[PDB]
Amino acid sequence: NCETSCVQQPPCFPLKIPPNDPRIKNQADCIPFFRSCPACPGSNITIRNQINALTSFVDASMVYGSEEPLARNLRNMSNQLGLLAVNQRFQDNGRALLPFDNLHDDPCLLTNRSARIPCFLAGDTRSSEMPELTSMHTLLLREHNRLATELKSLNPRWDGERLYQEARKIVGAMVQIITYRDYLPLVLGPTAMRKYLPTYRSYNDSVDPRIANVFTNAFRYGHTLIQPFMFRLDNRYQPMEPNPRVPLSRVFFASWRVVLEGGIDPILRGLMATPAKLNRQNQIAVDEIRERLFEQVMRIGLDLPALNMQRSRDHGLPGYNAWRRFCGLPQPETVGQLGTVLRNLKLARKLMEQYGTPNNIDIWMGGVSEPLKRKGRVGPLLACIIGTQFRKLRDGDRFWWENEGVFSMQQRQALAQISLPRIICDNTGITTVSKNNIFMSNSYPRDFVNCSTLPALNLASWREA
Amino acid sequence: NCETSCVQQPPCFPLKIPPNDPRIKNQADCIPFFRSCPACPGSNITIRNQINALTSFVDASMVYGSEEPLARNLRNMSNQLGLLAVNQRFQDNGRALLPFDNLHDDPCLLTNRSARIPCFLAGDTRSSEMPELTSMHTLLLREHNRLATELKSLNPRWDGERLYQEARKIVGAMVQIITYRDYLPLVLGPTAMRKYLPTYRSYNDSVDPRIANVFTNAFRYGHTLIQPFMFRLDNRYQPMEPNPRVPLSRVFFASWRVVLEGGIDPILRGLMATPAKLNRQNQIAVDEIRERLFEQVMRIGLDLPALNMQRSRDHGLPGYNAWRRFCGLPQPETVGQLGTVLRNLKLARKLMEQYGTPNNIDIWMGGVSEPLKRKGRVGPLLACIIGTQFRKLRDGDRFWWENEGVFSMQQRQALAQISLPRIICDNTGITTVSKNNIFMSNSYPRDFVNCSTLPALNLASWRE
Amino acid sequence: ANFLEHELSYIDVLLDKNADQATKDNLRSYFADKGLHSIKDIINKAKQDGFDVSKYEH
Amino acid sequence: ANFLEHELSYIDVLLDKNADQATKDNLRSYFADKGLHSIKDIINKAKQDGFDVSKYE
Amino acid sequence: CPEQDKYRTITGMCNNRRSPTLGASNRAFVRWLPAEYEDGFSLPYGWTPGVKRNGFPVALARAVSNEIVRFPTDQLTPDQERSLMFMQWGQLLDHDLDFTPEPAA
Amino acid sequence: CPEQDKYRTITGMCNNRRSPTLGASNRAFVRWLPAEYEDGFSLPYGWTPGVKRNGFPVALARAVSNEIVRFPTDQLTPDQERSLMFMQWGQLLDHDLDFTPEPAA
Ligand SMILES: *[C@@H]1O[C@H](CO[C@@H]2O[C@@H](C)[C@@H](O)[C@@H](O)[C@@H]2O)[C@@H](O[C@@H]2O[C@H](CO)[C@@H](O[C@@H]3O[C@H](CO[C@H]4O[C@H](CO)[C@@H](O)[C@H](O)[C@@H]4O)[C@@H](O)[C@H](O)[C@@H]3O)[C@H](O)[C@H]2NC(C)=O)[C@H](O)[C@H]1NC(C)=O
Ligand SMILES: *[C@@H]1O[C@H](CO[C@@H]2O[C@@H](C)[C@@H](O)[C@@H](O)[C@@H]2O)[C@@H](O[C@@H]2O[C@H](CO)[C@@H](O[C@@H]3O[C@H](CO[C@H]4O[C@H](CO)[C@@H](O)[C@H](O)[C@@H]4O)[C@@H](O)[C@H](O)[C@@H]3O)[C@H](O)[C@H]2NC(C)=O)[C@H](O)[C@H]1NC(C)=O
Ligand code: HEM
Ligand code: HEM
Ligand SMILES: *[C@@H]1O[C@H](CO)[C@@H](O)[C@H](O)[C@H]1NC(C)=O
Ligand SMILES: *[C@@H]1O[C@H](CO)[C@@H](O)[C@H](O)[C@H]1NC(C)=O
Ligand SMILES: *[C@@H]1O[C@H](CO)[C@@H](O)[C@H](O)[C@H]1NC(C)=O
Ligand SMILES: *[C@@H]1O[C@H](CO)[C@@H](O)[C@H](O)[C@H]1NC(C)=O
Ligand SMILES: N#C[Se-]
Ligand SMILES: N#C[Se-]
Ligand SMILES: N#C[Se-]
Ligand SMILES: N#C[Se-]
Ligand SMILES: N#C[Se-]
Ligand SMILES: N#C[Se-]
Ligand SMILES: N#C[Se-]
Ligand SMILES: N#C[Se-]
Ligand SMILES: N#C[Se-]
Ligand SMILES: N#C[Se-]
Ligand SMILES: N#C[Se-]
Ligand SMILES: N#C[Se-]
Ligand SMILES: N#C[Se-]
Ligand SMILES: N#C[Se-]
Ligand SMILES: N#C[Se-]
Ligand SMILES: N#C[Se-]
Ligand SMILES: N#C[Se-]
Ligand SMILES: N#C[Se-]
Ligand SMILES: N#C[Se-]
Ligand SMILES: N#C[Se-]
Ligand SMILES: N#C[Se-]
Ligand SMILES: N#C[Se-]
Ligand SMILES: N#C[Se-]
Ligand SMILES: N#C[Se-]
Ligand SMILES: N#C[Se-]
Ligand SMILES: N#C[Se-]
Ligand SMILES: N#C[Se-]
Ligand SMILES: N#C[Se-]
Ligand SMILES: N#C[Se-]
Ligand SMILES: N#C[Se-]
Ligand SMILES: N#C[Se-]
Ligand SMILES: N#C[Se-]
Ligand SMILES: [Ca+2]
Ligand SMILES: [Ca+2]
Repeated sequence: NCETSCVQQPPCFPLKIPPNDPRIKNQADCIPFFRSCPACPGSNITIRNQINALTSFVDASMVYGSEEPLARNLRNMSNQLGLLAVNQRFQDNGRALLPFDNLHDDPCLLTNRSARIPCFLAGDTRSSEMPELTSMHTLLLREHNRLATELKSLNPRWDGERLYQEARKIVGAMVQIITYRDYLPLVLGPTAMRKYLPTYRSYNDSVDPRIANVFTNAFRYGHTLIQPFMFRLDNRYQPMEPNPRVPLSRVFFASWRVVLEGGIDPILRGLMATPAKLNRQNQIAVDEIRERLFEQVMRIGLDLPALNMQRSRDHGLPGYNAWRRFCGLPQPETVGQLGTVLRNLKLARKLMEQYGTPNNIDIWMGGVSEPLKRKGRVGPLLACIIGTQFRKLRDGDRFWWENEGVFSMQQRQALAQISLPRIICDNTGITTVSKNNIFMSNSYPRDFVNCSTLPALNLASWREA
Repeated sequence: NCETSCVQQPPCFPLKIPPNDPRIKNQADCIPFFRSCPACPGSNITIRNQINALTSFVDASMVYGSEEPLARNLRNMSNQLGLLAVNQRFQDNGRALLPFDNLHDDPCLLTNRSARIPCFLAGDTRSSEMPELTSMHTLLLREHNRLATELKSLNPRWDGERLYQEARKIVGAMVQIITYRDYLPLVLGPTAMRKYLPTYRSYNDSVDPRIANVFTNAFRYGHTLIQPFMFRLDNRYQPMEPNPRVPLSRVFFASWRVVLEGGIDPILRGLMATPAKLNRQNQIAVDEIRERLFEQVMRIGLDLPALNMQRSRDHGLPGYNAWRRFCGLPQPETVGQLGTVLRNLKLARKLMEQYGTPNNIDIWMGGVSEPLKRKGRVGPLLACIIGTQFRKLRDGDRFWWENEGVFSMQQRQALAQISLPRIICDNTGITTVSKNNIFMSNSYPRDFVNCSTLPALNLASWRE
Repeated sequence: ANFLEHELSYIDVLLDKNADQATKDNLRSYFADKGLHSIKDIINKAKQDGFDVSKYEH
Repeated sequence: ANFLEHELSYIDVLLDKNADQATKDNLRSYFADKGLHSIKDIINKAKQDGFDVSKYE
Repeated sequence: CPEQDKYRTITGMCNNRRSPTLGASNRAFVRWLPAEYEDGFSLPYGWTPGVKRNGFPVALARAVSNEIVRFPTDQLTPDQERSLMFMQWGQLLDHDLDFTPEPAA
Repeated sequence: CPEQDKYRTITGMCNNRRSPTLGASNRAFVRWLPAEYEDGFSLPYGWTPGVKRNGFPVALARAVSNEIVRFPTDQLTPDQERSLMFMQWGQLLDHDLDFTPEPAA
């Protein structure tokens, strides 16, 4: 139905095509869209609401899975070493790749037909969507097995269950540290970080840790960071010939590229030594996602920004001004007031031409339109929403890594040494990595150091007598 | 079947009986209880929640109904006078009674069987539950018809629809004014009233006006105010013979008493000139509702306090301390701390004996245990919940009587003269009524005035 | 809807030979909103829900 | 439901004569949670979900 | 929702134009806190014999009523500053605000 | 929920002991504001031809993309102070937090 039909019948909500579209000349066509599953299907009484299929917590559930059967399928159950399952047919210069998934309709197979490389199996279903994503999944798989290995050597009496859990808990903590120490400050900027993420006191069981429906749309700010190519670099950080710069419309679900075009190392180097796209008010999102999203595996190229806005309507999200008010920010009524708020009268004029009032601006569009907080990559609205979400995820998490009783004070001192560059050194053939904060460092060789200069994670306080 | 069985099978959650019960010696018995209807029935995925069948707004929907078919059935459709329907078999010394409802199992018929007087029909289904309530329903019915009549005389061109709506809008405003000017300050006391209900600015469309689940339980603080009798008084405010003091367990669903034992005037006088029960920590709720609730119309006498506590569990309400924290109040962990919070170590010890921690204390039980705010009849916890609810109902109501555009500035000046005593004067045979605030005034003759001393509602600004 | 006792008085108005023509239309329309489309529908509903309608029979 | 390619390696362990008896029972237990109660059930599930199982005779 | 109107609807629908069910009849209550059920999502505390609430036995409602609420009704204290009309307006007001449906027979 | 435990569950169940579904998988999102649907409870804005939102036509999402989002991709501004790894961590992290399911065809 909704993949090939342009008829608007439940559960399909196709995006209609305007006159004089620059790409889709056929106005009878549409962009496919399935409405998100309701929590209470068929109900006349309830106000429709969507479902989160994952654990809201920062617990590396994209590695381990969010359901018990998946979680056991991701494990290596042929021994007691506490390992995650790895690809049995392919390796990456001797290292683990993710196992292959068995999908009824596998999009990855459609990218390179001769190659016949299916999508990967991971804690989350989207691991194959970009090879850059896949590389990060693969990195964390390896880091689990590395930690489990090291702990086995440290504690020979530990069984597979104990090893897996202890490794899992460490990976969880590493995701939390990189997120809150390194990543979020560069999203929010210092003012908003101080405001929304003040110093951790302790676990608070009255903080609701659920993902808010609005966050599912607000946190798509990152679509403005996307670069129209996948960049691959050799061990000298030079272009890996023959295809150093692949258009993104040729990497979506392209699992074969990880397996057959040289593994994760060239992709990770590209991630480290290429800039993100800057979000600017006149350069919101690139045509590889706006015009060609998933065009290799589907009848038509999607528009990710358009999908975001359709999705906010699907989810019943209030418009820009209601979220400004929620956040305690002024609500502009007029084009002139919106000009002040956006520091951009021209963009204000465009938004009012489309929407008629700032009350009706879709949250993503409004969010990403705001000028960026100093040293952040979102404006005040998105910083409020994103900041509030992540505060709830920290303070309402009983297993937050700093919470009394989760780690010993020695394990905490050890975990504070972790960094994403170190993880890359420990699990790839890469010997030169981003310095500093990895998320700011972007230029080889200026921003790079030898792996030997970086402190490893010392697991000695996980020794058990 | 939850009414007869003690088996715990959906949708039944019967209250089990402790050992050494002062009434129910048989531990194999139970107090009946049906779980409230789920919003999403059958669901694995959703967190269960209950349904409000009424409009949250203070809009007199207990007079007019909350669904369109009932609203039509309550109206007099035989003319264009814009009236609510009245009883066609009985009157009260010449005045309107509520029409009778047609229930397939009518509990009111079971009170006095020889009398054969069924339950009344009103905007809300519980109008017959005690005759004092019925009297207030009847008063508002009359007030509507009186207003509709007066407006017809003022505006002869107005059709039935216009008359009904204009009267309805007035009655809505009168319920709002009585509630917020006279009633709620005596619940909350001055400090909490200022805190939770500061002076109205304007309608705010971002204030969610829904009833919160917890308010359905918290607002049952009023069960502590209930007296074990219905009091009836003659026109000299003396006992109305032969039965001036009926036990409550003989008035539940006793619609016949309104019809046949002399109408609403004796009941309203009793309401005006009798004190409420005080909630005290050692005297929380009376045995007429704790032991004999609805015993005339059911296999066993219910326990209204116990129902409240069972109902909060049915609704998945958090316990006392979670609500204290929500409200920004200290959360006592120990029996000593709970003693400080209650000014009552003995009650604290009893609560901890039953519940084990103040985290688990059921919201009603905890709420009504707290000492009362100065000049209020709830403690801080209930004051927060109740005050917060009523602020939302005011500020999130587009038809709030003070909101720009609902009434003219002249209609507002006129409505400000309304009072509940005036409404009683205008729609009963009573000529002497409570002074002051009706809700404080409780002693004849000290607290009473002649009806002629009270300012009427002037409808001149409704002319057209 | 169960038939209501006060709705018996409407059957009287519809039968009052000298009742206003518009007034009868008001009530005809009211019973039609319920799915009662004749006076036979009205009086048979009143029978089943408990009330005596033989007192009207012409 | 679907049999996963890496689970083919477990079929090898269950057939390895020299594989530890505890090791086989932990895999037998894993497949029992998925409704596969013999090695014949495991191999037949792998066949139906698309894998070459001809190497098991 | 009509862009202009003059009177309240009967159901309460359209009072709030941006979210028109808000305060309307036959809708779910809003929750001010997350719900607390025995099973997380459905079963009330006291449903399953032996299941504790937050580390403590669930107290029978009737037991709590017996030990806390019961008093000799001869001890009743009248309120000097409140009429019985004060309780009755509460109940009538309650009946403007909330009725929670149950199944019948 | 066990009274003592050492590791997270897989589902997130029992993280919050008083309300054990909170943050667990396969549960409804929390809403920070009331939902805004064309019909109050279900239908998205833009569903029914001619139905306005708050007195204004609903804009085709693709038109908003065309008029506001599109830009000549070769004029892209690189971010001097962010690596592409900064975007990639965001997507990976998002995949720790939320996946909203849709019906299978
Ligand atoms: C119209 O009314 C709304 C609603 O007002 C609330 O209810 C009424 C009855 C009164 O009690 C008010 O005092 C209430 O605020 C007002 O909007 C609210 O404004 C406040 C102040 O700007 C907003 O509070 C902010 O919220 C930010 C976001 O976090 C909040 O929500 C999260 C998620 O649940 C929660 O974890 C957190 O604790 C916050 O509550 C926060 O960053 C900031 O510090 C501050 O708390 C509030 O969110 C607004 N609510 C809504 C629904 O929009 C309007 O101001 C008012 N306007 C006028 C002119 O009166
Ligand atoms: C543990 O954390 C909770 C929750 O804290 C919130 O979220 C975390 C992530 C932080 O961001 C906090 O800033 C947030 O407040 C704390 O409990 C809360 O405490 C505050 C202050 O005491 C409570 O707020 C009060 O709320 C009263 C009731 O009205 C509120 O709700 C209605 C309806 O939703 C709304 O309309 C109104 O505007 C309010 O939001 C209000 O009368 C009073 O003035 C005050 O605002 C809040 O409600 C509490 N929430 C909960 C879930 O309990 C704890 O204090 C904290 N304890 C620690 C760290 O020890
Ligand atoms: C004569 C006076 C009163 C009663 C008789 C009476 C009885 C009940 C009953 C049976 C319930 C339901 C119990 C259950 O959980 O099954 C009930 C609930 C509510 N009350 Fe009661 N009540 C009388 C008097 C008052 C007064 C004075 C109140 C307030 C000031 C008051 C409040 C309420 C409320 C709000 C409810 C819940 C309503 C709902 O269905 O949502 N009552 N009462
Ligand atoms: C690297 C490439 C990225 C994509 C390709 C991609 C694509 C999507 C798609 C297709 C959706 C669903 C659209 C719809 O509504 O139908 C989507 C949603 C979400 N994004 Fe995407 N995204 C890519 C990259 C990022 C980055 C860098 C993000 C953030 C920093 C980011 C966020 C999100 C989020 C949170 C969602 C919603 C998830 C959910 O289902 O709850 N994405 N993205
Ligand atoms: C399990 O671990 C062993 C030892 O590392 C390895 O040879 C085997 O392939 C693994 N099985 C998986 C990952 O499915
Ligand atoms: C597809 O994969 C094949 C085999 O792995 C490879 O040689 C080829 O260059 C790839 N490119 C195509 C055809 O897109
Ligand atoms: C309708 O009003 C008229 C005039 O007041 C009266 O005679 C009649 O009894 C009323 N009928 C009902 C059902 O209230
Ligand atoms: C029952 O009702 C009749 C009215 O028909 C009345 O005479 C009688 O006194 C009532 N009985 C009681 C118990 O009061
Ligand atoms: N599901 C729907 Se429209
Ligand atoms: N190309 C363009 Se507008
Ligand atoms: N889902 C619900 Se209310
Ligand atoms: N080979 C494999 Se998964
Ligand atoms: N790239 C490819 Se087919
Ligand atoms: N990422 C995705 Se669909
Ligand atoms: N696994 C363990 Se304790
Ligand atoms: N350091 C940290 Se979150
Ligand atoms: N703290 C910071 Se950027
Ligand atoms: N593929 C490429 Se350039
Ligand atoms: N689509 C392709 Se090559
Ligand atoms: N979508 C597809 Se074909
Ligand atoms: N609001 C504003 Se300028
Ligand atoms: N438009 C803009 Se910049
Ligand atoms: N490094 C590895 Se597998
Ligand atoms: N309904 C129930 Se348990
Ligand atoms: N009031 C009652 Se049931
Ligand atoms: N205007 C009217 Se009813
Ligand atoms: N506030 C009042 Se009437
Ligand atoms: N005794 C009396 Se009212
Ligand atoms: N109950 C007491 Se003190
Ligand atoms: N004392 C105390 Se909370
Ligand atoms: N604090 C108190 Se009740
Ligand atoms: N024992 C007691 Se409450
Ligand atoms: N409080 C007193 Se008098
Ligand atoms: N209330 C008093 Se005094
Ligand atoms: N008698 C009557 Se409705
Ligand atoms: N109100 C509540 Se949970
Ligand atoms: N937990 C909840 Se709504
Ligand atoms: N979150 C929301 Se509406
Ligand atoms: N409106 C809502 Se949830
Ligand atoms: N391409 C463009 Se605007
Ligand atoms: Ca997670
Ligand atoms: Ca109402």
